[PDB]
Amino acid sequence: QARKLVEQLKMEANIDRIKVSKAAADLMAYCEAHAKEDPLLTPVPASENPFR
Amino acid sequence: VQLVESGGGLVQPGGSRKLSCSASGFAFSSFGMHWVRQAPEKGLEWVAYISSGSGTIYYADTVKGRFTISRDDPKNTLFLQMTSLRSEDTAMYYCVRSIYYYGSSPFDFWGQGTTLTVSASADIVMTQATSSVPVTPGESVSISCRSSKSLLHSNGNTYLYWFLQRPGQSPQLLIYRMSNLASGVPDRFSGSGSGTAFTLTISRLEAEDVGVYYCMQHLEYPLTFGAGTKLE
Amino acid sequence: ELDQLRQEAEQLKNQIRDARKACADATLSQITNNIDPVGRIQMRTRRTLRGHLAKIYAMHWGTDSRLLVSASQDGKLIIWDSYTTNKVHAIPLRSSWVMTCAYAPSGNYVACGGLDNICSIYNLKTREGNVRVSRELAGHTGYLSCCRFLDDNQIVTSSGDTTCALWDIETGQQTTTFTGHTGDVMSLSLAPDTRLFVSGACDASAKLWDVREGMCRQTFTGHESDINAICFFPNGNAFATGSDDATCRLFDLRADQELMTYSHDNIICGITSVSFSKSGRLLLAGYDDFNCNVWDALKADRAGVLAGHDNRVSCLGVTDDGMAVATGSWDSFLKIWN
Amino acid sequence: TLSAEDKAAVERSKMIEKQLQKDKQVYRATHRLLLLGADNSGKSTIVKQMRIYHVVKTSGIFETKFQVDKVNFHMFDVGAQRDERRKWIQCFNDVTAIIFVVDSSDYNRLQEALNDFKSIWNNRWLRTISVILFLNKQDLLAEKVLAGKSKIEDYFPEFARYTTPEDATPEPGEDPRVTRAKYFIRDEFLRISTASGDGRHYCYPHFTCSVDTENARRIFNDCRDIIQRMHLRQYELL
Amino acid sequence: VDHLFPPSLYIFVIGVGLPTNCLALWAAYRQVQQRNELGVYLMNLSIADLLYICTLPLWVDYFLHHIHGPGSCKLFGFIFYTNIYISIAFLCCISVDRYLAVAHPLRFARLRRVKTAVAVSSVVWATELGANSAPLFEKFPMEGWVAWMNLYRVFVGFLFPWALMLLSYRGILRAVRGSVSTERQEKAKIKRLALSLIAIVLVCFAPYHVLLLSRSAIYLGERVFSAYHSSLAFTSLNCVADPILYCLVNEGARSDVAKALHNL
Repeated sequence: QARKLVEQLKMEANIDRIKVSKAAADLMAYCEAHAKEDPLLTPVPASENPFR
Repeated sequence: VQLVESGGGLVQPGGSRKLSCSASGFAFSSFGMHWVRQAPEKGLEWVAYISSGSGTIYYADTVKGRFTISRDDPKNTLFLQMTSLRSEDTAMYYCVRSIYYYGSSPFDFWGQGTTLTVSASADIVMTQATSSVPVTPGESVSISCRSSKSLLHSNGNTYLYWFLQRPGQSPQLLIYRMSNLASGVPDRFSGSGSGTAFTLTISRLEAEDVGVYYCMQHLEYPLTFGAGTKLE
Repeated sequence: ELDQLRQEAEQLKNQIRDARKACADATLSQITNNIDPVGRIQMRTRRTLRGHLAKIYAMHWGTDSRLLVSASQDGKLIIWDSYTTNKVHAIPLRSSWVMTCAYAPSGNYVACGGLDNICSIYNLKTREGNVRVSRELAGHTGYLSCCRFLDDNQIVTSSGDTTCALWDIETGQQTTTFTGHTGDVMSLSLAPDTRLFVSGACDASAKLWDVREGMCRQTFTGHESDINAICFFPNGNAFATGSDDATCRLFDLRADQELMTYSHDNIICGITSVSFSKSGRLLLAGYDDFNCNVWDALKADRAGVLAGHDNRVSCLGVTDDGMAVATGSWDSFLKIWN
Repeated sequence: TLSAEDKAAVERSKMIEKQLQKDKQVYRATHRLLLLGADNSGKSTIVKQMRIYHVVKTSGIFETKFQVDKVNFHMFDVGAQRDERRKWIQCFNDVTAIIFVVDSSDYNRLQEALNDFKSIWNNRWLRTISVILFLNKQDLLAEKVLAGKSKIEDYFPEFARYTTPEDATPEPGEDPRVTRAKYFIRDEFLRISTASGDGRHYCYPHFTCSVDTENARRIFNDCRDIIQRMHLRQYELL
Repeated sequence: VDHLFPPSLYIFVIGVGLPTNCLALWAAYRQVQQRNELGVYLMNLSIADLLYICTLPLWVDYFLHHIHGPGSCKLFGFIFYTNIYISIAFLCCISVDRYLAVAHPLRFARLRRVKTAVAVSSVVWATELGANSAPLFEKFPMEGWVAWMNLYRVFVGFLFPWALMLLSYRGILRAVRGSVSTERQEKAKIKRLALSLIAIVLVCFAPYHVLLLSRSAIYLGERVFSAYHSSLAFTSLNCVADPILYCLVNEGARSDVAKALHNL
C-alpha cells in the first residue's frame, strides 16, 4: 500500500510554484477591483436593499 | 393528470342543479379550484373560486347569492350548487386548478367541460383588438391587448395571462405573468408589455396554431377576460 | 521494502517542505499593512425564520438569491422565501438524522443525507402538486457529511469513511471514487469553474481533486486538529478552512502554502462554518460560543461581531448577490443579517 | 397592501404552520434512547426480544419502537459506522438516556469496556445525559464461577481484598461467590461512574439476561426518575 | 394607631416593592421566552402586586389624615380590597403546576403548554373581576350585603386555595422522597422552601380573615376597630415576600436579573 502513497507524493511534488508575493498581490488586486459591488462592505442606501 | 366533470342538461327556469368535477392523478388537497363558463358563441367569464383549506371563497357579481361552491378532499371531487337558473346562465362550464406560491403557474390545467341549456362596479375592463386577423403558414402575428388600469404592482409583477382555445378541446395556458412560457409550449410563443399595453408574438406559424386567443387579469377579483381574437 | 518506501516518502516530504520554504519570500501581512483598514461593520438582523422543531444542522442558498433550504433533526426540510418569511414547501424525511442539504443550481432538485448512509434527491417541479423522491443513492459505508451539485445529473458526496465519490443521477452507479484520506471527511466545496473541489478531513489535512481524471493533486497540512469547514475564494485560487483549534487559515493553490492565520487569545471554542464575502474582503466564521465573528481577510483583525443566538451556531451562508447573510443555530432559529 | 396572488401564499404558509404544530405535538410525547455496546455483548438479542414482545444492505442506523404503560419509546443503534465515535455522537446530545450493554462473563475484554465507559461518561457533548448500564449474560458468569476452571483474581489483583457490601440484596438466593464477583464488577463500573459525576447526571446499574422480559420496565422506571429530576430543575424547586 | 403603624409600614412596602416587583417581571418574561409556562403565572402575579402597590399612594394620604371623589374612591378602593385573592389564586396555580410537573411526569403533557396557561390566567382574571364586582355595582352597620359576603370571602377566598397548595406541596414532597438521583441535602432544602412558602402565606393573610369572621359571627348569632385597622396593614408584606421567594432565592433568576442590569 506504500507504493500508492509514494507514487502520489511523487506526482504531487512535480509541480511549479509561483512566488507568494505574487499570490498576495493577486488577492489584493481582486479585492480592490470589486470594491463597489459588495453591499456588506459599503452599506447600500435603504431604498434598494430588499431587507429594509 | 386529468379532470372529468358531469351534471349538465336541460333545465326549466327556476330550477336548481349540482355540478361536479371529479379529479384524479394529482394532489387535490394542495390546489385551488375555479369555475369558468363560456357562452355558446362568446368569451369566457369567471364564476367562483375555492381555496385550499376552504378559507377564502369568492363569487362573481352576477351569481353572488344564487351560486354556492364547495369541496370535499377525501372523495377528491368539487361541487358547485346553483339556484334560480335564469335564461342568461346558458353556457359551458369548466373546471380549472390553480396553485399559488413563489414561482407557481396558476390555471395550468383545464377540464373537458359540461354543457347547460336553459329554455327561455369599478372592475378592470380589458379591451381586445379586432377579432380576426388573416394568416398564412410561415409568418408572424402581433395580437395586442389593452387595460383600463395599470396591472403592475409594487412587487414588480405584471399580472397578465394568455390562453389559446383550439376549435376542439378546452383552452390551454400559454403565458403567465406576461413574460413566462408555460410547460409544454414551444419556444415560438413570446409575450411582452409595458404596464397598460401588452402584446403576444408568434415567430413562425404552424397548422396547429389556429384558434382563439384570450387574455386575463389577476390583480384583483373579479377576474375579467376580454373578447378575444381569432386567427384564420 | 516497506521500510525503504517509508524512507523514500520521508525524503520526498522533506524535499517538498524545502521547496515550499524556498518559494516563500514575503508575508501577506507585510504587503497588506500599507492598506487602509475596513473599520467597524454594523450588521443588523432583519428577519427571523421560526418553525423548526429541533436544532438546525445545514442550510443552503438558491441561485436566485431569494429562496432558502434548511435541515433539522426532527426530520424535515423547509423552503423559505427570505423576502416575506413564507413557507413554500415542507418535505418529511425517512431518517431523522440529517446533517447535510443542497439546492441545485437550476432550482429543480434538493438533496439531503446523514446517518442513514443514503443521499436522497427530491423533485420539486412535477405535474402533481407534491414533492417526491427522485432517487436514493447507496454505496457509502459510513455517514454522509456533505453534498454539492455540479449540474442536474451529477453530484459529489463526502462520507464518514475516508472516501469521496462522484455519482450519476439517471443511473445510481458511481463514476469515480476519491481515496487517500485517513480520517472522516466533513467539508466540501466546488470551484467556480466546476472542474476542481477541495475536502477537509479529521486528519488535519486538506486535498484538491480533479473531477475528470480522478486523482489527488495537492495536499495541505498546517492545522493541529479536525477540520470542520471549508470554502473557496471567489477567484478560484485560494480557500479558507476552520478547525477545532480555534484557528482559521487561508491557503493558496499556485504557491501551495499558507498565507495567514485568524486567531485571538480570548476565543477558545472551535469554528463550525466558514463563508466568504462577494469581493473576498470579509470572512465570516461561526463559533461554538453562540456568536459569529467577522474578519478582514487581508489584515487579520476582527472587523465585527454578530451575536443574536442563544446556542451554538451550526451553519452560515452568503447569497450570490452579496446583499445578506444567513445564520442557523441549535436554538432552531434562522436569522437574516444586513 | 398585498396583491391577490400574494394573499394566497400566506394562506399556504399558515396551513404549513398548522401541520408543523401538529407534528410538534406528536414530537413532544416521544422519548428517544441510544443503544450502545460492543459486538460481543448481546444487544442484538435484547432488541430482537423487545421488538417481538412489544410492537437495506449497508444501512448505518436501525430504529426500534416499543411502548410500555401507554408511553412511546424510540431506540437507535449504529450498524455500518466505523471505529471512530467522537463525530456522530454530537447528534445525540438531546436524548433522554443512553443504554450501555456490557458483557460480564469475559474476564479478558472487561478493561476495554471500562475504558469505553469512561470515554462515554466524560464526553463534552454528553454532559447532563444519564446512562443506564446493563450487565448482561449473568448465567454464563454464574456457571463459570461455579465451575472454577478460570479465575478472576489474575486479571484484577484487587479482588482478594474485596468484600461483599452490606447493601447487597440477592433476590433469588444463590452461592456467595457469584454474588461477590458480580458485585465487584458493578463496583468497578460505579467507581468509574461516580469518580467525576458532579451531580449533573446519574448512572443506573442493573443485572439482566438477554431473554428477560422485564427490561422495558427498568427502562421506563429510569426514564421516569430522569424526567422527574429535569422537571425538578426546570420548575424552580432546586 | 392608624396614623402611626400603617404609614410606617406602607412607606417601607412602597419603597421596597417597586424595585423588587419590577425585576421579577423581567425574569418572568425571560422564562416565558424559553417556552416555560411558569413564567406566565409569575408575570401575572408580579403585575397584580405592582398594581396593588401603585394603588397604595392614595391610601397613604388617608394614613396622613386617619374626600376627592366618590368615583375615584371606588376606583382606588375596589382594586385595593380585591388584590389579596388574585395573588392567592395564582400561587395555587403555581403549586398545582409544580405538582403536575413533578408527581406525574410522562403524563398530562397537554396541560403543560403556554396556550393553556394563558387561557387559565384569563379565566382567573375574569372570574376574580366579575365575582367581586358587587361593590362596583365598610361602615358601622352590618346585617345586610356584608352578612354573608363576609363569610364567603373567608371560606372560598382563603381556605380553598391554601388547602390546595398544602396538598400539592405535600404530594411533591412525597414524590421527591422516593427519588434515587437526589441527595439528602437537596431534599431538606426543598422541604424547607415548601414549608416556608406555606407558612409565610398563612402568617400574612390569616389575622385579617379571622378578625372578619369574628366580627361577622355576632351580626348573625373598640377592640375590633383597633386591631382590625392594623391587620389591614399586616396583610401587605405578601407583596414584598412573594417576589423575594419566587424570583430571588434561586440562582437562574438572580443571574438573569444581574445580566439584565449589566446590559441596561
